[PDB]
Amino acid sequence: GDEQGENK
Amino acid sequence: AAQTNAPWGLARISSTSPGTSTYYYDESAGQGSCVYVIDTGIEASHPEFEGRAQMVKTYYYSSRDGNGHGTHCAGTVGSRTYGVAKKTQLFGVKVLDDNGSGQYSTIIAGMDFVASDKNNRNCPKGVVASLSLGGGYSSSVNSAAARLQSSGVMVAVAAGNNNADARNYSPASEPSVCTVGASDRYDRRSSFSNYGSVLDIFGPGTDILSTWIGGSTRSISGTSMATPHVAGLAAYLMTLGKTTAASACRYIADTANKGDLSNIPFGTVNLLAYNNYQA
Ligand SMILES: [Ca+2]
Repeated sequence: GDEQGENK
Repeated sequence: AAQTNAPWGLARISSTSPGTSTYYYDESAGQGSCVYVIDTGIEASHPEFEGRAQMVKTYYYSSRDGNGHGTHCAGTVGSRTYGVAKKTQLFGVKVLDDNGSGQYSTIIAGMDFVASDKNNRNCPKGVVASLSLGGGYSSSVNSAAARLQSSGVMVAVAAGNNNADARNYSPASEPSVCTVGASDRYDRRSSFSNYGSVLDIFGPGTDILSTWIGGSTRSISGTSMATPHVAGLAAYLMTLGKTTAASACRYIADTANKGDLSNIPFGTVNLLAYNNYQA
């Protein structure tokens, strides 16, 4: 929904 | 069977102690079971899936995994080299776009799809769904995850990567599904991992090597990587007839390595996924 996409 | 020089995560879930490199498992290896990976898709053509992977549903213009995240998680479920259940059938459902994003209505649709679709598939040993996604709390997202679980699918979901209490995140906060935290190779809770009373079990989630798009591999970190470990273990245990979809999460907690993890906040379970294999 809105958690991970690339961010480390 | 034994896989020597295995990824650390695989060795860990077949051992009572950290630091080993061999993955011990029963050669049945999840054959006859099915796992739906609900994510960015799966690159089905990757040689590591041996033709056991297929895309069944997409909510975008393509069914292609243009991100890598979905292929990575599917790989941990059941790729030849990086997978827990090395003979399971993998089904891809693309609810996330190539940026790793999706809206709640699509994710819910994807879950309802799986509940119905499993009735068209030959999965004599059972059906697992792996959800390496989440966002802020939503009662309707929680409800869809509960429905899928109710329908007779073992649902495993990421706790989330916010170093916070998973009660404020969905589908992680749905009590009825299996909510998965992450650990690292030294048996510490992963620094990013969510925690809290809603967590059911921990899985290897830091520095996990698995399949990637373009027929490649890479190592990444997340509760997204821990989840397919548990989902793959469920498929494995269901094939062996040790548990059912309704009770797999509970069975995994009961037979887990207990008390071995460090940096578990009070009120969070200290339980690590374990296959209990004995040659
Ligand atoms: Ca639960």
